[PDB]
Amino acid sequence: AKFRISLGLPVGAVINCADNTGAKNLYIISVKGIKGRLNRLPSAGVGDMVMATVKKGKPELRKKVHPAVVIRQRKSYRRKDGVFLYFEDNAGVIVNNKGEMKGSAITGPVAKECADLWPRIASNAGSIA
Amino acid sequence: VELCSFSGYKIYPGHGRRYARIDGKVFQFLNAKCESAFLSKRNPRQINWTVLYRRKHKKG
Amino acid sequence: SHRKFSAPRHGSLGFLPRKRCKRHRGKVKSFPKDDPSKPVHLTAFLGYKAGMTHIVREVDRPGSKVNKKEVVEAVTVVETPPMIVVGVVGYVMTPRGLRSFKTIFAEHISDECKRRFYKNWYKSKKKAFTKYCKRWQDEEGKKQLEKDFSSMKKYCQIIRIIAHTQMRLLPHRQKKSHLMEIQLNGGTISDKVDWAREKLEQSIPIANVFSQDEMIDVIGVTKGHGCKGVTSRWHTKKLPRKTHRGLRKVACIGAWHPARVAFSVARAGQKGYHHRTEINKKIYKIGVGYHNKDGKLVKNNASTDYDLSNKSINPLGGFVHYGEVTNDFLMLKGCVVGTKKRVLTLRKSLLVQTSRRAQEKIDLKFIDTTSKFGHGRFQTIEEKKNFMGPLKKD
RNA sequence: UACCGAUUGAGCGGCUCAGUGAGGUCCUCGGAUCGGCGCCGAG
RNA sequence: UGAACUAUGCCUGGGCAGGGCGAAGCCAGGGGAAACUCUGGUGGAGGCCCGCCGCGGUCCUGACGUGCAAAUCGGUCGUCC
RNA sequence: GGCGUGUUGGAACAAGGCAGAGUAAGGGAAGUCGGCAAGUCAGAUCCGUAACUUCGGGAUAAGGAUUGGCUCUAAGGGCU
RNA sequence: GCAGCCAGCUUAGAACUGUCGCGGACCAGGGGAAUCCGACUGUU
RNA sequence: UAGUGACGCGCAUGAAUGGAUGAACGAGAUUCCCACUGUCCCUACCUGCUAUCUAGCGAAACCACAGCCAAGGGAACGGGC
RNA sequence: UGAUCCUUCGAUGUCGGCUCUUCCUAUCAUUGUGAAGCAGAAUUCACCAAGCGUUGGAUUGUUCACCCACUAACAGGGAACGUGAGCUGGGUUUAGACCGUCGUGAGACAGGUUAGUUUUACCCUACUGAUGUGAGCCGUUGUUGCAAUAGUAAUCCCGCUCAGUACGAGAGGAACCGCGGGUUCAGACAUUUGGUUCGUGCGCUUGGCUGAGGAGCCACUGGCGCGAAGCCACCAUCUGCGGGAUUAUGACUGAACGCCUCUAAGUCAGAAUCCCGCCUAAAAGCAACGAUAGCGCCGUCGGAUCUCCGAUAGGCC
RNA sequence: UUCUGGGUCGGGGUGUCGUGCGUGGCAGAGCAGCGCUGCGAUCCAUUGAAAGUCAGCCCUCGAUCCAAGUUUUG
Ligand SMILES: [Mg+2]
Ligand SMILES: [Mg+2]
Ligand SMILES: [Mg+2]
Ligand SMILES: [Mg+2]
Ligand SMILES: [Mg+2]
Ligand SMILES: [Mg+2]
Ligand SMILES: [Mg+2]
Ligand SMILES: [Mg+2]
Ligand SMILES: [Mg+2]
Ligand SMILES: [Mg+2]
Ligand SMILES: [Mg+2]
Ligand SMILES: [Mg+2]
Ligand SMILES: [Mg+2]
Ligand SMILES: [Mg+2]
Ligand SMILES: [Mg+2]
Ligand SMILES: [Mg+2]
Ligand SMILES: [Mg+2]
Ligand SMILES: [Mg+2]
Ligand SMILES: [Mg+2]
Ligand SMILES: [Mg+2]
Ligand SMILES: [Mg+2]
Ligand SMILES: [Mg+2]
Ligand SMILES: [Mg+2]
Ligand SMILES: [Mg+2]
Ligand SMILES: [Mg+2]
Ligand SMILES: [Mg+2]
Ligand SMILES: [Mg+2]
Ligand SMILES: [Mg+2]
Ligand SMILES: [Mg+2]
Ligand SMILES: [Mg+2]
Ligand SMILES: [Mg+2]
Ligand SMILES: [Mg+2]
Ligand SMILES: [Mg+2]
Ligand SMILES: [Mg+2]
Ligand SMILES: [Mg+2]
Ligand SMILES: [Mg+2]
Ligand SMILES: [Mg+2]
Ligand SMILES: [Mg+2]
Ligand SMILES: [Mg+2]
Ligand SMILES: [Mg+2]
Ligand SMILES: [Mg+2]
Ligand SMILES: [Mg+2]
Ligand SMILES: [Mg+2]
Ligand SMILES: [Mg+2]
Ligand SMILES: [Mg+2]
Ligand SMILES: [Mg+2]
Ligand SMILES: [Mg+2]
Ligand SMILES: [Mg+2]
Ligand SMILES: [Mg+2]
Ligand SMILES: [Mg+2]
Ligand SMILES: [Mg+2]
Ligand SMILES: [Mg+2]
Ligand SMILES: [Mg+2]
Ligand SMILES: [Mg+2]
Ligand SMILES: [Mg+2]
Ligand SMILES: [Mg+2]
Ligand SMILES: [Mg+2]
Ligand SMILES: [Mg+2]
Ligand SMILES: [Mg+2]
Repeated sequence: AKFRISLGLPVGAVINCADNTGAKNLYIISVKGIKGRLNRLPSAGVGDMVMATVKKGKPELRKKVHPAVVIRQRKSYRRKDGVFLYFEDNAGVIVNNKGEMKGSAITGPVAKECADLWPRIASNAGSIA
Repeated sequence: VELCSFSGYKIYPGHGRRYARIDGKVFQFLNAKCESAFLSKRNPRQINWTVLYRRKHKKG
Repeated sequence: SHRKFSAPRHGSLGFLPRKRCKRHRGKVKSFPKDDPSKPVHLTAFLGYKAGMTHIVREVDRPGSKVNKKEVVEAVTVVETPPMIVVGVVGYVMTPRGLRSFKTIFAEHISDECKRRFYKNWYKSKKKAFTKYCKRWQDEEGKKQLEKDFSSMKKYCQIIRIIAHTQMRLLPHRQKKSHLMEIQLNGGTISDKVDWAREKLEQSIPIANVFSQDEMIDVIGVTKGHGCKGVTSRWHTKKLPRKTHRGLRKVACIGAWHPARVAFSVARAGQKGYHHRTEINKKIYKIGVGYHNKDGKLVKNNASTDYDLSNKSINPLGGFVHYGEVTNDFLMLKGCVVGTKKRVLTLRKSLLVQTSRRAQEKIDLKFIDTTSKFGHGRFQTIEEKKNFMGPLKKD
């Protein structure tokens, strides 16, 4: 399915929250699907589901663990058509363990590598690019 | 085949580096020189070697 | 005393020792198994790494997320001028391996091929094969020559041909041709000696050995980097900053017992310039060299069915540190070992190519010819002058 | 039932410092174009 | 037998950029029924602040560690009326 | 004013060191006993400065804006 | 009551101007909220 | 298992063997936050001086003899048997 | 963990971590299986089996714990309780100092706390790479090769499909083939993207210097922006593989033992194992072939002379 | 080691940077003298100019030189 992209969001990366859930930041604590290496930090790209905690936002969200999905990143990744695309910010949306988002709208664009894996996120994306 | 958003040059499907912003505007750049000047908020119509400069000053 | 956390070993022990190859040219250590049902054909070829570029093609991969869509894949240009078969050697099977039975060379051997026989060619009376070439004219020599061919058809099981490259048709400073034995895996020993006897002192193009969208093996010597530390040679983790007496080292090179350093412990030494054999390199395009069709130079070997341009495989300013490819080239997917202008040993696959990726028919849609000597932004000089207009040099 | 209380409090809400800033107006320009017919006009 | 190092004391000498905060004292102007207060300026006190020389010697547990040196070097750093 | 680079020259520019407090995409202490290390800040001008306090301070608190070049304007003196 | 002449060096304001860059090198405090101990400066 | 605020039959706190508090100060010990960064993910590249090679010059530590291993036994972990 | 005190007190550097290699299996996962109180799914027991993998963090100096997540699984260990001329000194374990308890006291604590020099390799091996090497000979020299032996490498996962199917009353819920990707690792590589730039390449710029312009220099690379070539990054890209004998196990024929029986004789299938191939190295191992500077041949049984070095004492039946 | 070949320059290509010096301007906040003239950062044109570009880029298109001689081997 998804081809390998350049990962640029290791653990401990505070990315912006790009939905109307009330959260502003997403402190990535781990990434789904990462087996592991002796010292390698679990990194994530766009379209990867991560476990994140909110650092700034509503009190009912900033002390728990939330499954998030990265939709934008500043690390330029290469697509199969030889295009290196990067965004001006690292963004993510809070979702469930099955892909359903908690919010209803998404500010800013959403990477195509994220909209194709998560159709529930692509429906709330104002611009898929 | 795209055109550079800063220099106006023609970008081929293997070169370049496109850059999408939060406001939904996607910009293609030929190389890092056009990209670095774009992020520096440089005016292409004042950069002497760009297409927008040669069109503004009617050099062609 | 077991290591605290598990971690795989750094590097492979199957590429030991990490020494300089005693042989600059790539060596075929295993030719494809003989199939007598096929016609007599070559199983290897010598090429020269010109440089890399990227192409554009529509992938036909049912089930993939990129099917029916264009991609940009990196390719390597391997200039392969036709090789001249100047000899033939027969091997007899022995309970201690193959053995060179007898070798027969052609009558006329090119000067560039004779340079291989010498270390100081400029001050040597070029007398190599001067008493040997008289066998093809003397009556006693031709009779003994007929017996040597009939002896190879009778006492040999593996027939190889000695062919050299045409260094005269290459941008290299080197004039020494590269000799090589190319095993014939076609049919009967009598058919392979007859085929080799006919092809003596004749050229063999790259299009007659390899075919389109065929996965071949590339043998050659990698690029040398001199003596490199254990952090670059084996990619061991760099020690912390406050480490006294060096942080680019391996901390523990072995336990107390055994009271010796093991061969599997990563040490510092020569990195690069090793013999390697990479397989499954698909040929994306078998180019055609420069030729005069009707008195005009034909250099359209980079035009595709969708470009219809008049550009050659050479980028603007030629390949960096190599030159220009005026001969037949071979476009291989991805990268291959060696520096620029490095002699590459191409070889057919030992395996069966039946996978979806192996038998995939490639149809290039665009070949990039922008200058690799910087950030080239023009495919041809014609569009560089059309886009920029007249300069002050005009 | 109120008060004190670490939490370096906080869901909660108003005017504002400094940034960034859509959108419109205006201005300086731009001149795709069609009516004359190779210059005045609209744009 | 030693205070030519060092510890303390005594006698007679020598020495310590440029800035900062800015106290008493003083001047003038406002507010008040008066008690008196407020503002500006002046003034230049201090085991006061930054900091150069000097005197010290925090960290890097840096360099060095058969050294330049039987204790040194570099940056950093303490103090500097 | 002094001097030949501090008890030697020449040729190379591998590893590994020491130093340049070299630089480094994306992340930003996940490193480590520990932000060790050096990175940030920095001058000046104009604004704005809390908790607490022995009322002295804290304080350059914190947080902002400005800074070039050129051509002018205005004000700040002395003397007969 | 000033006219003439002479003398600097600062300060403020404005236009214009270059790639918004300008203490451009050099020089040159990271900050905040708390705990413990010793008041401080000094000394070892 | 840290820090802070509480709780106190406190193994074994306590009032000039001073208790409690505390602004300012600290190259003191500790915790957190922002900013910041190659500390790390994950290393790479460049420079100087070295190492290296060369001309000249030219030490020292150390040394029973020496110097490939496995097992065995042995003063219970050989290099020699 | 003790017990012992055999080795070491003219010293074997002392906890942990970091780093790195290999090994053991008492197998967590993965491969092939047997068993169930195995319907499916999940799980448990057991067998061949150490090939391969076994993580990122919070707290503590910690081994050990505990928790957060991730994961096929996050199995347990050894190698002087691996590993300090490898590191780091946080801890313990000098001298400074504080507290508590104890002591009349000097002081003690197996209690807590803070600050506290981690020296040397150029020697021999081992290993890593780099020259060279059979001192005897018609050998010298070159090309193309063969090859003993040694190394050895790939790994695991997910999605689609099968299929909402088998199975089940339902709830739930697989698998083989096939397809598309990814994890870890290995070997490369620079077209592209990104990093580096003392090509000191070009622009700009601070202070100063040559009277100024122009052109430049200086400040141990003045600074800044961009930056070629090189080198380089799972931070870009490419590639990673086939057989044989068999293990566990399930069977065939078939006695012993009129039946039965996978075993006794004889057979079959059979794996992340093993061996090999592929791949890397190339030997006091070797082949073919080229060219061989007055130097060398058959002379036919060369004749006649001086020197060394083996044996052997009819046989290649 | 002269049928030639190998260097050094030059040219071209390529790429890098970014529009050189000079000159002109009825561009220039202005200001100072007598519309003229002087001073004046910047601006425009010449001018995608100038500069440098293999030393490990590419191609010769020309120019001008160069050809020796260390040791040893049956
Ligand atoms: Mg670690
Ligand atoms: Mg050639
Ligand atoms: Mg150290
Ligand atoms: Mg290039
Ligand atoms: Mg004294
Ligand atoms: Mg200070
Ligand atoms: Mg000082
Ligand atoms: Mg001093
Ligand atoms: Mg010091
Ligand atoms: Mg200190
Ligand atoms: Mg420290
Ligand atoms: Mg030290
Ligand atoms: Mg040393
Ligand atoms: Mg000198
Ligand atoms: Mg001296
Ligand atoms: Mg180095
Ligand atoms: Mg360094
Ligand atoms: Mg630095
Ligand atoms: Mg970085
Ligand atoms: Mg930590
Ligand atoms: Mg850690
Ligand atoms: Mg520090
Ligand atoms: Mg404060
Ligand atoms: Mg308290
Ligand atoms: Mg004190
Ligand atoms: Mg006190
Ligand atoms: Mg003090
Ligand atoms: Mg913490
Ligand atoms: Mg407490
Ligand atoms: Mg008491
Ligand atoms: Mg009392
Ligand atoms: Mg007491
Ligand atoms: Mg202190
Ligand atoms: Mg011994
Ligand atoms: Mg006894
Ligand atoms: Mg010792
Ligand atoms: Mg001893
Ligand atoms: Mg020892
Ligand atoms: Mg077992
Ligand atoms: Mg059981
Ligand atoms: Mg033990
Ligand atoms: Mg130990
Ligand atoms: Mg050791
Ligand atoms: Mg040590
Ligand atoms: Mg230790
Ligand atoms: Mg300590
Ligand atoms: Mg002590
Ligand atoms: Mg301590
Ligand atoms: Mg200390
Ligand atoms: Mg680049
Ligand atoms: Mg200047
Ligand atoms: Mg000048
Ligand atoms: Mg100086
Ligand atoms: Mg400097
Ligand atoms: Mg740069
Ligand atoms: Mg089999
Ligand atoms: Mg059986
Ligand atoms: Mg069988
Ligand atoms: Mg050259």
